[PDB]
Amino acid sequence: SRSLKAMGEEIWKNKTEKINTELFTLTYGSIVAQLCQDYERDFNKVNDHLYSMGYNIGCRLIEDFLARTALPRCENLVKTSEVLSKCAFKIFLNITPNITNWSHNKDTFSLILDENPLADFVELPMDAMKSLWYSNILCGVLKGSLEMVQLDCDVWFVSDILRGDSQTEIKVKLNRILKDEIPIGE
Amino acid sequence: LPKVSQSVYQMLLNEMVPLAMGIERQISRLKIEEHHTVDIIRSHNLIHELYKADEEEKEKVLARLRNIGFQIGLKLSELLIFSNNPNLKFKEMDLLLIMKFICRDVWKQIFGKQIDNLKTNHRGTFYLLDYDYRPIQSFSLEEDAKNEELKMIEPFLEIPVGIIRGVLSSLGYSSEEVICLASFIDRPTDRPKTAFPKGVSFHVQVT
Amino acid sequence: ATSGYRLMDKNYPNSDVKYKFDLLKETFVDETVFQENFLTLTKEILSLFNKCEGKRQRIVDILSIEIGLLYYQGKKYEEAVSLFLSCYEYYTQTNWNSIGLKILQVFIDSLSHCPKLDVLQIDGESVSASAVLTNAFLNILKLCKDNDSKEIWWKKFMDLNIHLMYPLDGLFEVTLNSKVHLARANVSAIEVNLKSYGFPEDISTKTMRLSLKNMGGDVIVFGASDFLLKKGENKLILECRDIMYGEFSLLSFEIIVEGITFVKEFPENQDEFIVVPEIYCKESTKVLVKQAHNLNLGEYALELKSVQSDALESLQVEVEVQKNNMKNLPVSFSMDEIQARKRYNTPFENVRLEYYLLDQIT
Amino acid sequence: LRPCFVSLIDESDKPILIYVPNEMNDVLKYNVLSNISLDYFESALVEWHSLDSKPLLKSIFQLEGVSVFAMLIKQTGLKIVIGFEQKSLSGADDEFEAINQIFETVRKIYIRVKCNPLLVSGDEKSIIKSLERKFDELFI
Ligand SMILES: *C(=O)CCCCCCCCCCCCCCC
Repeated sequence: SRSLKAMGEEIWKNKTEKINTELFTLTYGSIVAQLCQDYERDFNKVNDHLYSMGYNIGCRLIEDFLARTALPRCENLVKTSEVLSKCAFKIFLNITPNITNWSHNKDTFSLILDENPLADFVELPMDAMKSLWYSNILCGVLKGSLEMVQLDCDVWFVSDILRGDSQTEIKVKLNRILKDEIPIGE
Repeated sequence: LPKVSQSVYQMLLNEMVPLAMGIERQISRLKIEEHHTVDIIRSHNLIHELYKADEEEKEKVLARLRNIGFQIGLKLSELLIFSNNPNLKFKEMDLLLIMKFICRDVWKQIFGKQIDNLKTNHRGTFYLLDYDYRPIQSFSLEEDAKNEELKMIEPFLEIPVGIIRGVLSSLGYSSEEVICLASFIDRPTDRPKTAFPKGVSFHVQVT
Repeated sequence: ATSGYRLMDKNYPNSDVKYKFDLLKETFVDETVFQENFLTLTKEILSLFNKCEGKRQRIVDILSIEIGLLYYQGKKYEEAVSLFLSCYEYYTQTNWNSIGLKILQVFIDSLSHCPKLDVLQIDGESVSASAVLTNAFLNILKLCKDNDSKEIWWKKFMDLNIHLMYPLDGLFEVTLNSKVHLARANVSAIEVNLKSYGFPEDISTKTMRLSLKNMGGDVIVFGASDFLLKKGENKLILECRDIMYGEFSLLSFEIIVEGITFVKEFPENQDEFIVVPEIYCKESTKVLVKQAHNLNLGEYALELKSVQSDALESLQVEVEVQKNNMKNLPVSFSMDEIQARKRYNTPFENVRLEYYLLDQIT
Repeated sequence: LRPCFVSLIDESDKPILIYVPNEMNDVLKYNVLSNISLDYFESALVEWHSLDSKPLLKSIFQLEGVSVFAMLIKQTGLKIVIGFEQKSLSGADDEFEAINQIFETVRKIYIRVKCNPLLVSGDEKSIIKSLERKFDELFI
């Protein structure tokens, strides 16, 4: 019907309610703050628990995304990349991550977050300078949502601007495209 | 100024009671992330667990969630004061101005609708009355299970209690002379009937 | 600008432009009269400000300390020290660190200069000059954060007595590393670490005691005597000779340096209680109490055994019962009277202690 | 315009931070000036803004050849005090607006640091470090 970029811009313009980014930052920061507080700053497992958060929320969010866009099922990483680059992030967080690091045989790629609205202003302590990610909810959402389009994916963080690296990257390697089910009867 | 889709924000805000139980169960389904197996338990199961867990577990989880809401209010209030700049003073001219500021600004910028009329004893406690309470407009169990429905929602009502408690903090009064309690005693008096049947009331007292 | 006579330390931005401030060359013709002219002006300002109720009080204190510093510059320290007694320590709780450093440094120097300075009074009972001087000294130690250049005050005071407490916090901080474990025959040991970031030099302590309080109320002390604290992070073992077993809550930690005692009283009800278990060692004198093995019907008794008895200079072992009904003593070590205690004094290998059941207790 | 010192004080007269953007004993002079300026707020001598609900800058006094201005945050009780050299001021309206802009930037930095969602509850050392590095980034 239309290009993915045009679809994303059109739906974001006049087909969605809106809320201030700063409030979203405060909410997510308070969540991470409480997680940090009551785990005794054991930052190895807060990552996993935020991953569980992301899986849970994105596994519902995929229904809203598909109900809005009504796209067909994705089949290969080439078109999936186009989708979650140029519509899916635009509808929700109003950003357009770039695609780079195309691995061999088009197996994996990486999302470069030019702007992360989850960390608009953040300064981690020295304890978390090389232990915490603070954005595990994003890749958790990605894994949870892509699980529901019938494709299993391994997604994790490579770098983050908060930790001091040059850019924030999320490798979204695919493991196997699981097939549909069938109801036999014996 | 930049914005985010309201749906994802609402879903994140709702997914705190599942946090509030998952975290506590971790202190006191399985899948491999990349090399190590992490355990995840579904969000809808944890709310049912909170309904039927314990009297002392529930109090701990509610206190934790109130602390979360307190952080929301504490961080949010300074930003609203810098942005909108109300005609308040620090400690106390009158509580009516403070509550008017909360109603006119905080609930605008958190939820999509101004909070409705509020009672006033002029001496002690104030009642903040909201009809249909946006973040639970699509919560239900069954056609017949109505008491179970209401008793299953109550932990979700700690987010605004914490928000109000935080907003009162950093504005004079600390969290020792302020007590706030949410309840479902409100009625749908004459408004059009929405999905959820019962309103929300915040009995908030200061001294 | 025209003369250059410095007033304490306050200097202005040195501008090349000069001012011919010559017509009033009557009140500062010499160097001496200038100081008391400034003092007169400042006193007039102080009197006017002090007649403004209590709505303007900070500038009053600033002007008073300015008067004190001028007195210090004039070398008439007897008035200066008395003037500083009012705000002796005031500018240290409110986080005005440079102000406190300046005022308290000049106070200590003034006290150290004059010959006698035997006795002083601040708001009541006449406090000893040395007793307040050491308080001020120990205050500048924690107040002055300059790492290595605080050694000047240390060298000033070592060459320079009342058993005197202080709030240890701000000088030392201690945390519990690991927990209790047997170290020798009958002494339970616990290792701890204390960081000495306050003082610059090593400390020759005299006694170190860590107190653990039971839920009942009684306490046990883990001791360590004559330990030389090094400048930095150091670990040490605290030994307790007389121990009790069960849950225990930390109470306080005490440093006893020669003349002073630094105490750090912990908060209450932390729910971080540590447990003092029994550790069995083959070479450890102990006494075992239990019901007797061989006995007649209706003839109760106890058996006391002394494992690793061997040679012992002396020992006093006492056994006393507790009442249950909270007003019944359901056992007696005598057929006629009602006793609740036995007191052995001499060494033994095995003895038989009598028993007389009172009513029904099992 | 390079300020001489920047002081932040809360409702309880607790100085958060009196950063000086680095001679040695000028910090004492600036701390004395901040202490003198602290009591100047609650005084009938100066009429504060109390008009249209906007923070208002004021020239509070001149001691030791240091033009020092201050702003009061009515809603929070925060107090900002900023000093300047006499020889660096031309007394122009645009300069007044620039000083107001500097005050606004300092307030924004303070809010951003305070609303950081990793401050535990009240750890003052972290606030001092963060504000100090931010002020180093700005005033340079
Ligand atoms: C083919 O249908 C693939 C569809 C693309 C995957 C769906 C991506 C949805 C999640 C995007 C991230 C939203 C923000 C989450 C953080 C709150």
